[PDB]
Amino acid sequence: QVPTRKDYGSKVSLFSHLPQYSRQNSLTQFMSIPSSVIHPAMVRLGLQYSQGLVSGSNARCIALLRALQQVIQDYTTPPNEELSRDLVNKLKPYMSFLTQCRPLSASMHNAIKFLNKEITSVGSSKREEEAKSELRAAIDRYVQEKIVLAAQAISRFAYQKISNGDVILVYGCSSLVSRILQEAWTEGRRFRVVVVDSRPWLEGRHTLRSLVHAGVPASYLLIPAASYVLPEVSKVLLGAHALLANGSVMSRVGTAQLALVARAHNVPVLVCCETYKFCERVQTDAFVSNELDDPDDLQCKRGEHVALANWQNHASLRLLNLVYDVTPPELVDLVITELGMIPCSSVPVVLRV
Amino acid sequence: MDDKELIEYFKSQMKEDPDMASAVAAIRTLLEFLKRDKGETIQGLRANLTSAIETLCGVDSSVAVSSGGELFLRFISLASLEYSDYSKCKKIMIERGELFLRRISLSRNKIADLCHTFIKDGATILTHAYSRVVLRVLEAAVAAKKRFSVYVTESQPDLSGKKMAKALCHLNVPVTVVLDAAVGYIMEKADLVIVGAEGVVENGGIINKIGTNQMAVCAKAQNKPFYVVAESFKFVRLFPLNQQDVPDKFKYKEEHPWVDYTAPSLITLLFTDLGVLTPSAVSDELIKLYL
Amino acid sequence: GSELSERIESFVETLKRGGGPRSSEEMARETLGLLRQIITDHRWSNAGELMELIRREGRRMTAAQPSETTVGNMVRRVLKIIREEYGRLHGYAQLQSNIIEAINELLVELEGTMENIAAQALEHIHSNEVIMTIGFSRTVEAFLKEAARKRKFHVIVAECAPFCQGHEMAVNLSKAGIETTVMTDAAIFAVMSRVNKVIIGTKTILANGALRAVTGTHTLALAAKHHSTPLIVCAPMFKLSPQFPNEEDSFHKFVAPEEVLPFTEGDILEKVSVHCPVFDYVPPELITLFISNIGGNAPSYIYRLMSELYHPDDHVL
Amino acid sequence: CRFYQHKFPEVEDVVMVNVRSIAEMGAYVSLLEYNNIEGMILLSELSRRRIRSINKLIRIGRNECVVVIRVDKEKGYIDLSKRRVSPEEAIKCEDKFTKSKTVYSILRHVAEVLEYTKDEQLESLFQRTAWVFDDKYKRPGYGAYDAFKHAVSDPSILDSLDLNEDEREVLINNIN
Repeated sequence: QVPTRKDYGSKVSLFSHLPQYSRQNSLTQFMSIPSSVIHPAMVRLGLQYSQGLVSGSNARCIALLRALQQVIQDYTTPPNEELSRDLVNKLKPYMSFLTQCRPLSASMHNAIKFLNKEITSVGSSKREEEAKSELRAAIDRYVQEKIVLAAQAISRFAYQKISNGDVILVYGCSSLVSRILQEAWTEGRRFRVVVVDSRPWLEGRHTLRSLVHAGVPASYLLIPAASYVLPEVSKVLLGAHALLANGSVMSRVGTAQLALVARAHNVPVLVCCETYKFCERVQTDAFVSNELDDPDDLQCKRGEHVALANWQNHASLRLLNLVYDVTPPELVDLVITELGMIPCSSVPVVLRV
Repeated sequence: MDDKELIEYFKSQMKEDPDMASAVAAIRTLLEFLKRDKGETIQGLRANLTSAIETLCGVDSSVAVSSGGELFLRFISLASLEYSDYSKCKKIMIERGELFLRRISLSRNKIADLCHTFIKDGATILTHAYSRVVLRVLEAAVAAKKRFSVYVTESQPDLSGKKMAKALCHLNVPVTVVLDAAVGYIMEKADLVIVGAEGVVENGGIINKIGTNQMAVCAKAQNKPFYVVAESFKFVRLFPLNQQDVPDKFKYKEEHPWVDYTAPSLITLLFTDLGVLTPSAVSDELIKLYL
Repeated sequence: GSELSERIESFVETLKRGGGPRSSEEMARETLGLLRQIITDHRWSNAGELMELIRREGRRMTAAQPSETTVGNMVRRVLKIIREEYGRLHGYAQLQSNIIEAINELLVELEGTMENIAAQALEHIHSNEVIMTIGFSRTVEAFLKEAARKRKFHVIVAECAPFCQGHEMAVNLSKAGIETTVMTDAAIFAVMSRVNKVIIGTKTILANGALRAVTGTHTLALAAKHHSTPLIVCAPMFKLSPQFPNEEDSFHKFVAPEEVLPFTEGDILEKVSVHCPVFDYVPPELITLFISNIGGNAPSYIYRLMSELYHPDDHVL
Repeated sequence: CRFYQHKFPEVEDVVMVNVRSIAEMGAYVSLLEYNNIEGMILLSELSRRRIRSINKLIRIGRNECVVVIRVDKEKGYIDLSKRRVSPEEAIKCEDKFTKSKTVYSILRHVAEVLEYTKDEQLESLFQRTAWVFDDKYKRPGYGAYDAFKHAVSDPSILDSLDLNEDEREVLINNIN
């Protein structure tokens, strides 16, 4: 089937059960060149998941759905097989390939679960190509009316909670918040923005540029100085990777601590998320479900010396950097979604049904 | 027809009786307006109701009346119409309105016999304002023969808490009209807090007379319980995050507000005619009540 | 016919005093057996008549020992089921057998809630950890020696004082190689700084997550609100009740004062008004995460579940 | 322009409307059967179950059939529905909608060769030409379509009421 990627050196004692992956030793070194054992769309999409060319959540979900559509409408039926079975069996190894390449988010898992429900929902009364086009149009209509129309409704809602004068705090390359701002700024409301980024995957700069190029006065500053600007900040507008069952909004590694000092200075947090980033497992602390991207990139060029050149030759040393933290539902005060505005401790009683 | 007598009839009814709350008089005025509609449409009524609501939001600004109008206009169009001749619609809609106003009327009685089991006999009710629902809660808490001392803060913007104190000691309860500035003091000896409610925002904390929020946090200071009683039609879909976020048509009516917001992390339980709710449940039942 | 009444009286009596059925599973199970017996071996024209009858018998069964509501919530759920079947057959002929098959479904689910919780366990624990419980519930010991056969954590159980009940667990779990440490309840806080999470049982989950557990846990809920270590409440879904916390505080179970101050003490028992409650109330806000045979949940989902199972009208039972 | 020379739509008629908003008591959407009428398709019982409708702004734009359950054009009141229509009326309404689309497109592209001074010129030209043709075809709505479809045989079908040279020019240019 598919080989397995190596572990990159020492993990954290508490996080041994999680993978210490590496974004250099890509799997595609040892596959079939004119990919047949693997689809071309899957080898390509995984290969560009390992090269970071897809970062956000909506971005990963859309890239996944596009590559899966390219798999679908380039697939013929083996002898005497109903689509509902052979297709999902064809799908499983590709999803395992992706999960081997870059551990899937909640958006990828939501899309995969929906796509399994759809592949199995196709019938025997429908011919091959007609029902294949049906599933194709189903993927398309979902990826439209549950993410893009979603974000537009999120804008129509959030526009209410941005009055004239109040600055706003955000975090990193969460596409939804940039759209919220560049959509509620044209309609008149005026404000500022205080983007906040971290290391070494510095990713506030993306929303920074997308805010500069929209006429919105920004101001960028690393998160070990967030405690500074929180006096002024009147709303925090976090991008919410994945809601959870209890209400604990999992998001990027800063979101939690940011909401912490935010509630400390008593500024009302607002995480923005859509009604499909709701993988309904639960995760009490921040450790029972995370990842670990290539940690060997934390280092920084400092004059002539980089303090971690020989990362490994210091045995008892180990590095890490999570890629997901979690805000418990005490801190957060808004879940803006296409259902309206719901308090964070009431995520499940309205998103389970 | 027009406000020229609609508003006058509204004021006359709402001021015929103090136990008659405000927004229920608003509902009754909307109903009599329907009973004097003289028109042929439904759309024009989905607009004329909003017209009456916007001429009602001036004579009264309390969240009560906006909630009543919006929720009533919502629920009235719930039993699928499939219009016949703009008359079957009339009968079924006035029937829905009659049923809704009767639900409204018995809301207070239901919340009365649902609340009275919470004053642990020999305790200290600490109310905050003349509030018909808290009044007819304490009445059914002394009718079931418990005993309790009641501290009614005075609500400085208008010394009306004294009205609650008088009408309450009319029922032979040990009343003590504290200084509304002293809600940091008597909170050492308040076994529970029963504040009247004038509308609930989504997340659970409520809009209430100015001196509520402080009292609210004082509760959470000294780990006392904080109990509210929101009549059934006191739900609105705002969602403030700080006392300035609430609409300006609500607060005012030098610079000093009249109502303000108690965050939900302070309220321990809510008592509505929809039962007993931890605030998350009021978010849920507000979404699924407006529908 | 009279066999009905005799097993009713046997049940009521062994309820008032009888130690055992031990696991609340077993209490609910024999309750369900008695429910089946009542609901097949009696006379009723309409279904509402059976609603009224079983309401009477449940009222007696609960007002017998109101300190235990597993039987009460079982009665309320059975009343929900009769409401369901009457609604289905109204919008009368053989609905009896429909009742019985739904009850058999309920019972086969009940018989496996423990393994549901077991399978859900391992997604919350990982090695190099220390976990703290209190008292003794069969659910928690299943949980722990289930998660034990994959990895070896360090459990710290705090023996309750009114009964060294936790002691038993600390023996049982010591029979899975699980690093059990027994501490005296008083010393909870003394080690509360090195307990990564707590796993507490219950005997009720009131209608706002305000569980009511074995005594010596409100202190645990507060010492884990303090350190912000989380409360895994391992409460099988059938332990709920639509009752709310502030109700007349005949709420604990005031066991005989011989547990605390033995009778052989002496004269000082003239005016020493000893006390002994075995149920500590716990408030919602301290409760972090509920487990149940459905999955994981938040103390705000409990009202959804209560409006789900027990038809909100029969809370008065 | 106004695709029908009648004052208001017909009683128990069938029109196609573009769902725009999702209001409280009914979707306040717009159609064109009487120069962009504004109807309120009343939300039903299990249709009001949109309380959990993913992106309740759905139907932001889409065509859908609606029958005029009640009407009073004294000020522009129309109350539609969505459960009184069936695939027969649905197919017929699709037919009438396609016909109105083609007719309006042809007529607008034709009168576009004149750059009318004001909308009153559009109304007068439409009235005269299309209304005369449809009334001669002994059917309201089924007249201009049949006329523009028979103009594929001889563009002087109704040359007795000869409208103008630019009309026949553009018509035989980009219709037949």
